[PDB]
Amino acid sequence: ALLSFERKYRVPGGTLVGGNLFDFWVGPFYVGFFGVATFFFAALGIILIAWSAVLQGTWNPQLISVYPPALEYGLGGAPLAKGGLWQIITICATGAFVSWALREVEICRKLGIGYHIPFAFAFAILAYLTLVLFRPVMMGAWGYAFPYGIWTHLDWVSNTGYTYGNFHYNPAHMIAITFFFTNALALALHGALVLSAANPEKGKEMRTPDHEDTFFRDLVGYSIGTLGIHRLGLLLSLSAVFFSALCMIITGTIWFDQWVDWWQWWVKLPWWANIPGGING
Amino acid sequence: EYQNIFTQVQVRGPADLGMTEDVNLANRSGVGPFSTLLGWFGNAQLGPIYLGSLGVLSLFSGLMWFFTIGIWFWYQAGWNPAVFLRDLFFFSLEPPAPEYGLSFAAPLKEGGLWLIASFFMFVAVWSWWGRTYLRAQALGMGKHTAWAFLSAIWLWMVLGFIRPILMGSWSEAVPYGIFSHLDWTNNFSLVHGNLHYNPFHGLSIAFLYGSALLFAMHGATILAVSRFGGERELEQIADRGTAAERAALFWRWTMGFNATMEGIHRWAIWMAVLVTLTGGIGILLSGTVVDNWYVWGQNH
Amino acid sequence: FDLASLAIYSFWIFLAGLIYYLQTENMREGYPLENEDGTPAANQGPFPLPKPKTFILPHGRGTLTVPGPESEDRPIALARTAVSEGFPHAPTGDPMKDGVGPASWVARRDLPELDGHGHNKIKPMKAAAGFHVSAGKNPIGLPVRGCDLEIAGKVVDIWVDIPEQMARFLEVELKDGSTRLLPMQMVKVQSNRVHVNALSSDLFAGIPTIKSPTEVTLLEEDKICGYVAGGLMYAAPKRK
Ligand code: BCL
Ligand code: BCL
Ligand code: BCL
Ligand SMILES: CC[C@H]1c2cc3[nH]c4c(c3C)C(=O)[C@H](C(=O)OC)c4c3nc(cc4[nH]c(cc(n2)[C@@H]1C)c(C(C)=O)c4C)[C@@H](C)[C@@H]3CCC(=O)OC/C=C(\C)CCC[C@H](C)CCC[C@H](C)CCCC(C)C
Ligand SMILES: COC1=C(OC)C(=O)C(C/C=C(\C)CC/C=C(\C)CC/C=C(\C)CC/C=C(\C)CC/C=C(\C)CC/C=C(\C)CCC=C(C)C)=C(C)C1=O
Ligand SMILES: COC(C)(C)C(=O)C/C=C(\C)CC/C=C(\C)CC/C=C(\C)CCCC/C(C)=C/CC[C@H](C)CC/C=C(\C)CCC=C(C)C
Ligand SMILES: CCCCCCCC/C=C\CCCCCCCC(=O)OC[C@H](O)CO
Ligand SMILES: CCCCCCCCCCCC[N+](C)(C)[O-]
Ligand SMILES: CCCCCCCCCCCC[N+](C)(C)[O-]
Ligand SMILES: CCCCCCCCCCCC[N+](C)(C)[O-]
Ligand SMILES: CCCCCCCCCCCC[N+](C)(C)[O-]
Ligand SMILES: CCCCCCCCCCCC[N+](C)(C)[O-]
Ligand SMILES: CCCCCCCCCCCC[N+](C)(C)[O-]
Ligand SMILES: CCCCCCCCCCCC[N+](C)(C)[O-]
Ligand SMILES: CCCCCCCCCCCC[N+](C)(C)[O-]
Ligand SMILES: [Cl-]
Ligand SMILES: [Fe+3]
Repeated sequence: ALLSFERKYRVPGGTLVGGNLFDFWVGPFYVGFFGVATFFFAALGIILIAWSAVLQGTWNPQLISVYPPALEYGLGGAPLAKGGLWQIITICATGAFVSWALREVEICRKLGIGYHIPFAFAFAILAYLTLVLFRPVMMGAWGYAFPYGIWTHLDWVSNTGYTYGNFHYNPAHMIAITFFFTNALALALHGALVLSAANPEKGKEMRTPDHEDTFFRDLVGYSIGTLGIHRLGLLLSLSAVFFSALCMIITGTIWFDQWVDWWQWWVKLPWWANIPGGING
Repeated sequence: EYQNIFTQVQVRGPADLGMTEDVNLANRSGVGPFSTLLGWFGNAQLGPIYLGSLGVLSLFSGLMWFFTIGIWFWYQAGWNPAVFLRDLFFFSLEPPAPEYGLSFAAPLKEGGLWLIASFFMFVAVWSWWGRTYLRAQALGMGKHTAWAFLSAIWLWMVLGFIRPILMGSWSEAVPYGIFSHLDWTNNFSLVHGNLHYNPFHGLSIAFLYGSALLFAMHGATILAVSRFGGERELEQIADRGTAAERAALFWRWTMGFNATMEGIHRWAIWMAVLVTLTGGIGILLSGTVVDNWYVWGQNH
Repeated sequence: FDLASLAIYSFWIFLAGLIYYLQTENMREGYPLENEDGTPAANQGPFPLPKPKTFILPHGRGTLTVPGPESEDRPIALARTAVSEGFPHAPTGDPMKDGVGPASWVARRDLPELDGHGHNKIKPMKAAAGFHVSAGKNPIGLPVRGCDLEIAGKVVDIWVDIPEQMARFLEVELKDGSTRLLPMQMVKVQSNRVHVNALSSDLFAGIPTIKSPTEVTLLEEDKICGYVAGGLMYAAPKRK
């Protein structure tokens, strides 16, 4: 079925591979070659998860966990039950994520819009590959990657973090958190501002974008603008994910001590390092 | 091709003094200077700003809070400027010890000063909340901003006021310090058996992650259709254009459903306010109802 | 069954109602779903249509009630390519001129968007007292070059969003004396030229014209922008 206004956009063209062989829809979904690829990887990877559950002896989603190979395996292949399934599933997951992005690109072309959406999605992929590929390889073992399990993958975050004391002190970790908090702060304000203009007080006409600008100048003396706030939102969420991959690619590769010790260069500068008093004196 | 992340050609004109409506024009400053720097990314105009009794009260009250923490850090630094900059992030203004309970009789150097600062912060934030309400009201706008702000205030109230009271001790509040408040956050989880197993903490994370997901989707979507004037979302609500249709169709073809130009902003405001809404609940239950989240979690 | 369990159960119930509410709110445009022949689709989904809300538009522009009877209010020059549903509909003529596919435009009101004071939101800079170029390269005077590396005209003015103080269109003078508007988001301002990769020099004259030299309506903006964006797909043969 179509939206009332949708038919005029359902023209042929825009594909990158296969010409018009996969240029069609299944209900609302556009297929395309990479839609077929996406389905192939996703189905294969889900079958392996189901198989890993059998080897594990449970069909409870809260308990299923596919672990990577043991550290002793280094970067080599492992038997299916001993990490091989994690390896193949990781290949399938990567395939699905990448195919999904190239599918979005084909949809951008058919609709004549910009490629901003798949470009932003590539940052989320980069963060995933940082944790399962780039960081394990640089550390020399697939076992450093995280397990595929609802709760076990949270234990991994905790074990990994506490290996370096309080991960809060990771300075890249602070920057990423600042962007995550600021992003949610900005999303709340942006959603609230449009709704407050489009849904004014009772007995009032719809507000204009000038009212939006005036409201924020009245509030904090500056309005970024209707275009700038969407630029800002894009930048805040991507920078957050960027510094996330950054704060992890350096952990265990160029930094091995507790992250609090990274702050000693400031404290122990030979000039004020010995001045008595304060916290460190 | 051009990606519309930065303006190519800035244009400048007479400053925009803004809509009037029922705003008291006596409390609006003059216009500030234009910023070519900000013009590459957004608007270059700074000011004017509205400054009523609440703004003055909030600002003054907020500076007292800032000054109170300050003189304490100078006192911990022994009044030495070098030690001040050296240990700036290590200084901390802690609440009263558990022995004082909920008493305001703690001496200044054992939580008394933390209570004074907390009072100034309390007035600054709530008077600022009334500001976000009256500013929308003076312009005849809805109060969505004030209600979204309440969600952030909710968590802030739980951390330093509501939960400590329910625990019966100001010592359960958070300290004023860069590193000290990070340490507080770490100890809070360890004491309550791992917050990863607090389901309201997990929900909070889902909405935090979901806020970055949604704003990246929405920001990228609007830029992708800015070639059709898609950022003029209010007029796209009143008179749907091709920008809104292409945006909706991209997502429908991608993930099977879509939003409207107005409806996407209800997704956004709720995705964001649920971060601190569930977070405040999770913290409020820690120690009052549940002592160990991991253990509590195994029984469910 | 402690208070924590009761809370997390209550929240999941609350969240399900919120999702139901959010999804219905996002069904105020484009619904009910149609078959490819225009008739209502039998399977409309598990979410019902929302009840109408009313916006009162400023400046005496009327009221909008959504949801309401939908209509394209324009011919669509497409034809089915398959008996079954889910396949492309092929253009029957010139898609750029017929405004289909990436060249689509919506039948918006033939009126200009207004600012908070009731004045035209978008204006040519020559008619915008006080406005000027404050940073970057001034494109006025520069030659405009198409994807075929031929020159189509020269920039003669900039149409600015006055409330937002932003450039939105370049007014380009064609070889024949007339002018056209080019979306600012589809041009590349370079040191010595403006490059438009979406169109070839001989497709600029096909850009829809505006009926007033000092204002542009919402309908005209959609036709202009759709035509330019449509060039990325339908003007590809002449792209060097
Ligand atoms: C005890 C634990 C430690 C700690 C240890 C760690 C460790 C260890 C790590 C982090 C990382 C992060 N931490 Mg920390 N961290 C702690 C405390 C905090 C606090 C806090 C208030 O205390 C905060 C706010 C944060 C914040 C954050 C972020 C900066 C970051 C997670 C986001 C990210 O990378 O996304 C990136 C996004 C993704 C990976 C998602 C990618 C999705 C892919 C592309 C697609 C999926 C498709 C899906 C399968 C399909 C489903 C289809 C169905 C139809 C639905 N940490 C404490 C001190 N933190 C992580 C990080 O930086 O990672 C890079 C990380 O590994
Ligand atoms: C980002 C840094 C850390 C990390 C740290 C944390 C922490 C800390 C928490 C989670 C939580 C979650 N994480 Mg994790 N997580 C990481 C990597 C991942 C990846 C991945 C492929 O990279 C995935 C798919 C997930 C998935 C999930 C969900 C089970 C859950 C809520 C996320 C959410 O809503 O996000 C925002 C996304 C949306 C709002 C969109 C909807 C996405 C849905 C929910 C995805 C469902 C995936 C499904 C369960 C698995 C695939 C099914 C296949 C058919 C097999 N995590 C890395 C290693 N994650 C939280 C939780 O409650 O865990 C139990 C939690 O507390
Ligand atoms: C050792 C660390 C513990 C842990 C302990 C805690 C604790 C303790 C808390 C959190 C909280 C949060 N944690 Mg945790 N957390 C851990 C691991 C993680 C991981 C991870 C990758 O593993 C992630 C992603 C998170 C993520 C999160 C967030 C979802 C949540 C904070 C919400 C928020 O927006 O706060 C930022 C927003 C605020 C603090 C609101 C403040 C609003 C006020 C009104 C603003 C005041 C303004 C003031 C005047 C400043 C003026 C400055 C001006 C610019 C002038 N945690 C581990 C297990 N986490 C909180 C929560 O809700 O938990 C459920 C919380 O209290
Ligand atoms: C980069 C900024 C943020 C962002 C952006 C972003 N994400 C995106 C996009 C963008 C712009 C899309 O365009 C795309 C989309 O379509 O969204 C609706 C997407 C998307 N982001 C998603 C999820 C997601 N994004 C996240 C994060 C972020 N996304 C960042 C914070 C997170 C987390 C944890 O924070 C998650 C969970 C999806 C909903 C969607 C991509 C869907 C996709 O790729 O579909 C193809 C894949 C399948 C259909 C199934 C694959 C199955 C696998 C083969 C097996 C499972 C493997 C997996 C490793 C199991 C492990 C799970 C355990 C951890 C429990
Ligand atoms: C202003 O402009 C905007 C819009 O229009 C006006 C929008 O509409 C949206 C979209 C946003 C929403 C609708 C909000 C809700 C979404 C959220 C919270 C994200 C989270 C979403 C989910 C959890 C759902 C994700 C679902 C999927 C990825 C689909 C599952 C995948 C499937 C079924 C496989 C794909 C199918 C195929 C390839 C076809 C089958 C193939 C075969 C070979 C058989 C945005 C951002 C926007 O700015
Ligand atoms: C030269 O420098 C000078 C001295 C001028 C300075 O000014 C330097 C100053 C600084 C560098 C200040 C630096 C500031 C910080 C490090 C602050 C850091 C703050 C945080 C990390 C956040 C902590 C906030 C959390 C808490 C505990 C909030 C309390 C809020 C409560 C809801 C209020 C509680 C109210 C109480 C107890 C009673 C008051 C009265 C009522 C009726 C409620
Ligand atoms: C002059 C001093 C500089 C400013 C003072 C610092 C306070 C702002 C900090 C964080 C929030 C970020 C602001 C972005 C939120 C804007 C919401 C929005 O939608 O604005 C669009 C536009 O303004 C409507 O026309
Ligand atoms: C489709 C692109 C795949 C490249 C990225 C895949 C990363 C996962 C690596 C797993 C290692 C598996 N193996 C067999 C090489 O040992
Ligand atoms: C590693 C993930 C791979 C998929 C990323 C998709 C990126 C799309 C960007 C297309 C670039 C088009 N261009 C030049 C007009 O910006
Ligand atoms: C604490 C959560 C607050 C909910 C956030 C969403 C607000 C929706 C209510 C709209 C306000 C209506 N009105 C008439 C006051 O403008
Ligand atoms: C308004 C958008 C709603 C998004 C809902 C996302 C649900 C994520 C589920 C996280 C799992 C939470 N829990 C209780 C198992 O810890
Ligand atoms: C809980 C997240 C998973 C659900 C995501 C949405 C499912 C697909 C959307 C429905 C469109 C397909 N349909 C129903 C018309 O056949
Ligand atoms: C025993 C009940 C404990 C609270 C359970 C949570 C359900 C209510 C959550 C939504 C709060 C209402 N609000 C303000 C968002 O509209
Ligand atoms: C099916 C049970 C659902 C119970 C909870 C329903 C929550 C409704 C959400 C309200 C949405 C915003 N509203 C209507 C207050 O403006
Ligand atoms: C947090 C996940 C969001 C769940 C979204 C579920 C609603 C999807 C609606 C599908 C039906 C829409 N349709 C096909 C009738 O247009
Ligand atoms: Cl005020
Ligand atoms: Fe928006």
